Amino acid sequence: MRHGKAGRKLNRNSSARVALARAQATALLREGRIQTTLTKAKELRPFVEQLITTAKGGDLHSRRLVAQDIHDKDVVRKVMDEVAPKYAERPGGYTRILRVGTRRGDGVTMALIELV
Amino acid sequence: ATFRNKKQRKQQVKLRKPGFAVAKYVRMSPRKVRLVVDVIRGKSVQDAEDLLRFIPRSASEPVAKVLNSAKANALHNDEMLEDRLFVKEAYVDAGPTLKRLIPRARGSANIIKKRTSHITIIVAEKGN
Amino acid sequence: PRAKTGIVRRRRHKKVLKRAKGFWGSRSKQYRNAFQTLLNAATYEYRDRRNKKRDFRRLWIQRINAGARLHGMNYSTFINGLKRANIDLNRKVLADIAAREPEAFKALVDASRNARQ
Amino acid sequence: AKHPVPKKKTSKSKRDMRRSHHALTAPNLTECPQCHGKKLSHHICPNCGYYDGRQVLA
RNA sequence: GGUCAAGAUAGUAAGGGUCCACGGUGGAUGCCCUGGCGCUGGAGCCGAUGAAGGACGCGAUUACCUGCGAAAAGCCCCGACGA
RNA sequence: CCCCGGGAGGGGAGUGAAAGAGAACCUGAAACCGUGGACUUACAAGCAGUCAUGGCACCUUAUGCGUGUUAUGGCGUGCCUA
RNA sequence: CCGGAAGGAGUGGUGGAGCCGACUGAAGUGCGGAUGCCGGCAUGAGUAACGAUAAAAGAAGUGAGAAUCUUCUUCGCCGUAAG
RNA sequence: UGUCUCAACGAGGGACUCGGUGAAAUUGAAUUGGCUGUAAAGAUGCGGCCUACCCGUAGCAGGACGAAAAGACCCCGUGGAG
Ligand SMILES: [Mg+2]
Ligand SMILES: [Mg+2]
Ligand SMILES: [Mg+2]
Ligand SMILES: [Mg+2]
Ligand SMILES: [Mg+2]
Ligand SMILES: [Mg+2]
Ligand SMILES: [Mg+2]
Ligand SMILES: [Mg+2]
Ligand SMILES: [Mg+2]
Ligand SMILES: [Mg+2]
Ligand SMILES: [Mg+2]
Ligand SMILES: [Mg+2]
Ligand SMILES: [Mg+2]
Ligand SMILES: [Mg+2]
Ligand SMILES: [Mg+2]
Ligand SMILES: [Mg+2]
Ligand SMILES: [Mg+2]
Ligand SMILES: [Mg+2]
Ligand SMILES: [Mg+2]
Ligand SMILES: [Mg+2]
Ligand SMILES: [Mg+2]
Ligand SMILES: [Mg+2]
Ligand SMILES: [Mg+2]
Ligand SMILES: [Mg+2]
Ligand SMILES: [Mg+2]
Ligand SMILES: [Mg+2]
Ligand SMILES: [Mg+2]
Ligand SMILES: [Mg+2]
Ligand SMILES: [Mg+2]
Ligand SMILES: [Mg+2]
Ligand SMILES: [Mg+2]
Ligand SMILES: [Mg+2]
Ligand SMILES: [Mg+2]
Ligand SMILES: [Mg+2]
Ligand SMILES: [Mg+2]
Ligand SMILES: [Mg+2]
Ligand SMILES: [Mg+2]
Ligand SMILES: [Mg+2]
Ligand SMILES: [Mg+2]
Ligand SMILES: [Mg+2]
Ligand SMILES: [Mg+2]
Ligand SMILES: [Mg+2]
Ligand SMILES: [Mg+2]
Ligand SMILES: [Mg+2]
Ligand SMILES: [Mg+2]
Ligand SMILES: [Mg+2]
Ligand SMILES: [Mg+2]
Ligand SMILES: [Mg+2]
Ligand SMILES: [Mg+2]
Ligand SMILES: [Mg+2]
Ligand SMILES: [Mg+2]
Ligand SMILES: [Mg+2]
Ligand SMILES: [Mg+2]
Repeated sequence: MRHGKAGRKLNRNSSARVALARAQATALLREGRIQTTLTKAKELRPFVEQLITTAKGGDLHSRRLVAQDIHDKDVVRKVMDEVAPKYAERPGGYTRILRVGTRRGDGVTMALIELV
Repeated sequence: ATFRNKKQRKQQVKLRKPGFAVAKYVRMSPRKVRLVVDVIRGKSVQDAEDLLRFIPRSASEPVAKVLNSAKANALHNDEMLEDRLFVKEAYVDAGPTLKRLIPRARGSANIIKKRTSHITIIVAEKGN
Repeated sequence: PRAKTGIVRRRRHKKVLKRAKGFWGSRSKQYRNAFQTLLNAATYEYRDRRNKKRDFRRLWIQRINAGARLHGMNYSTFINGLKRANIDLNRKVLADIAAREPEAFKALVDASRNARQ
Repeated sequence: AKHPVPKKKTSKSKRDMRRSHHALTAPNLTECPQCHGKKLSHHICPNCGYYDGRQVLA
């Protein structure tokens, strides 16, 4: 049974679940938009949304919080001093997804997730 | 156009295949290819090319390619009206079979059957 | 000289397969099961050729005493009284058809009722 | 051998009997409003890349 | 014609069945001989002058077969044949 | 030579008596897989046939004549060995 | 369609080069069985499996076509080893 | 001390759904119900009576005297071997 849910196991253990959502947040932040499986995108959406909301605070604490997950110093810098400040007057919804059909090899359906 | 005996009817009536094209020896099993082909069937040839663009089977590919030679042959060799074609008939039949023996537990072997397919499809000026 | 089976087996086999016609499943397309079905079919054939005559006897009887009871008689009674009347010797087939021509069967009933009072 | 095993070979009829349920569903394809090609719904028109505006290359 | 009532019956095929038609698979059957089998008869030993059977090579180009053997798909003499 | 295809494969054109021989190259049976069509099947108990009758369909050893299919009734315990 | 049976003929379709009928003679001469033999094709079924639970992600490139090939940056795994 | 009263919650790998590749043992043919009775004496398949619209998917193992090895026990053979 499962009448309350944090998201997905994907098909991975606690350690990986994390390492993935971290890496994919890092790439969407470095890259503005990326396409991946529709699932992994839906799973990415709130992690990265909350991450930008953390960095939106400006003080050293929020930067060190972001450093906890985005372990590449330049992406954290960009999110801190570039992207979050831009999202200043935006109350969430930093992120959007749109779906782009189906893949050849596994016949899986990819989609794009991009900064708003 | 009556004739008198076989050999002359053979030497002056060469007997053609309008709208027809075959993809012999495609390396897929006829069962799956038949699923795709069954969705194509009595259908406008546009929708044929559409449905095939958006249907997720590995067999949509060759079935699409053959769907084109029909069109091509209807419009080049046979002088038909492309704005009027449809899939009057389409079917898959069995080719030869690549039998590959494969190993198994505790010494025995086993024969895997890579089936092949003859995908034929045949277009026509759907009047009424 | 060698004398392999050649043409012969296929021809007997096709003879059975053509006897098969609308036999369900393998019964009509695999030889052995067609042959075996035709064994039991032999049984049924000969015996039914007998039986059909019991069958039509039964049906004429049904109709004849149906008509006999239309007038207040019955097969036992009507058949006997007709038998008592200078032996009519109409077949049971024929008495039925006169149960398709009621005005006559009626008079046969009155006649059987006579030779019986 | 193989604990459970099947008893009689299944009929040509009953085998196609079960299969009355494997027919594929054709996509509900629709006409893209800008590229004048066909596209899956709630996805991005592959032909022109458009999705009200235009997101993907080519 | 209209409503209500009571009664009777039709068509639909997801799929299946028998028959037909047209193909696909497969390679039986018919025809055929490039290969065998037996009987009859013929002929019957090779080798230290190197046998039997092989290895490695020989070609413009050569993997396999044939032929040959550093004089290597071959060299010399005689007879035959005559493009 | 031309067409669709990366190809494979095919459709034309041409050779040929023939391509109803095209190099997966004489014939090309059967099992086995399919497409189309006739007649049919979703209250039904079944060695699958057999007899009987009605319905529908077709007419090249073939209009009383059937042939194919079918509904309902009756009947009906595969083959062989032992 | 024909004969009492094994069976035989007519006609139409294929096929592309050999073959009926009669009389006699000789047989490797007649298949459903043999857990028979060789070969082909079915059912189980689009099922079980895809071979260590050391994860993988995004960008870029090439190409007819990429989850799987190349490149970049990260991640995870062995390290008396999985050098 | 979850062996147990007596099992719960959670994890991962399968099982499930989609796309790719795709076996096996077995298979007289099958249009393959229940009770009771009868039958070579344990009946889907005979008799009577009941019940039951067509077709699947996930699952359980009572039947199909389920599958596998022409019983290793037992007897038999004027069988064999140590
Ligand atoms: Mg998985
Ligand atoms: Mg970029
Ligand atoms: Mg907050
Ligand atoms: Mg000519
Ligand atoms: Mg081994
Ligand atoms: Mg009698
Ligand atoms: Mg009513
Ligand atoms: Mg259908
Ligand atoms: Mg000879
Ligand atoms: Mg030597
Ligand atoms: Mg040399
Ligand atoms: Mg040599
Ligand atoms: Mg020398
Ligand atoms: Mg000379
Ligand atoms: Mg000469
Ligand atoms: Mg070309
Ligand atoms: Mg070509
Ligand atoms: Mg041809
Ligand atoms: Mg030919
Ligand atoms: Mg072949
Ligand atoms: Mg070819
Ligand atoms: Mg070829
Ligand atoms: Mg020839
Ligand atoms: Mg041939
Ligand atoms: Mg149809
Ligand atoms: Mg049909
Ligand atoms: Mg009914
Ligand atoms: Mg009946
Ligand atoms: Mg004949
Ligand atoms: Mg010739
Ligand atoms: Mg013999
Ligand atoms: Mg046999
Ligand atoms: Mg016998
Ligand atoms: Mg075999
Ligand atoms: Mg395993
Ligand atoms: Mg490119
Ligand atoms: Mg990659
Ligand atoms: Mg991998
Ligand atoms: Mg690699
Ligand atoms: Mg680079
Ligand atoms: Mg080492
Ligand atoms: Mg649990
Ligand atoms: Mg679990
Ligand atoms: Mg039933
Ligand atoms: Mg009793
Ligand atoms: Mg009982
Ligand atoms: Mg019965
Ligand atoms: Mg019973
Ligand atoms: Mg009911
Ligand atoms: Mg189980
Ligand atoms: Mg057993
Ligand atoms: Mg024994
Ligand atoms: Mg002894």
